[PDB]
Amino acid sequence: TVELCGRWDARDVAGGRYRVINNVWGAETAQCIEVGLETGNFTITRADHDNGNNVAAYPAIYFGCHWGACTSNSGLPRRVQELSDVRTSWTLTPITTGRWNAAYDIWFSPVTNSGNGYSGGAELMIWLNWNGGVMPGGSRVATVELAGATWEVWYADWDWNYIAYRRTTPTTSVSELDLKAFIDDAVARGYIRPEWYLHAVETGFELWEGGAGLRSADFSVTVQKL
Repeated sequence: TVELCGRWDARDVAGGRYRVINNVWGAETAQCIEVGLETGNFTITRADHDNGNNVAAYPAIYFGCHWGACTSNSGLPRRVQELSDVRTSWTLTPITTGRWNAAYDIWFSPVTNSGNGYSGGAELMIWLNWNGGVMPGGSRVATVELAGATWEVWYADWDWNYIAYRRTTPTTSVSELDLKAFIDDAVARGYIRPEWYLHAVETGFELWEGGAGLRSADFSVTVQKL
């Protein structure tokens, strides 16, 4: 394993299929993650965050293209209308202190270049676990049954459309979760357009305060085109 403490530190893992990023994008407080290079599994070993109501960091593992940095042979970006199946697995280890969530962050945009971000596109989050009273951005607009569970749907109209599906009860693992079910729901609500591109599928922990001890493991993403 290797411990990464740099603000924008990263490592390609699993033969280049995925990439792990320390990603302390919202603060200057220290954070380190210890990463297994073959699997991408990681534990947050240090997290000095105490950021109030703003997210301090999002250590994560991803498949696809994150702000122009793409993993090896992901097949992304690809238009939503050209996707037939999108599945993912993940196992998280929660802690009982701090303010954080365990959530997928999935990015879409109308164009193929993601170097300047996803303005005019959408951010689709799937919250599986959390602690400390944190809540998604925007407002709760519905509660829906999807992919075997029930989820609150939160929406915010920002620079990009923010959509967060928050499980009604927390969980610590998913196996071959049908991400297309969530994409289809967001398309039906008008939050994502079929002509937009899916750029990246990421999962990790948004941290507001603390976070040391959280562990990410068993990550996998597969995408099948029509």
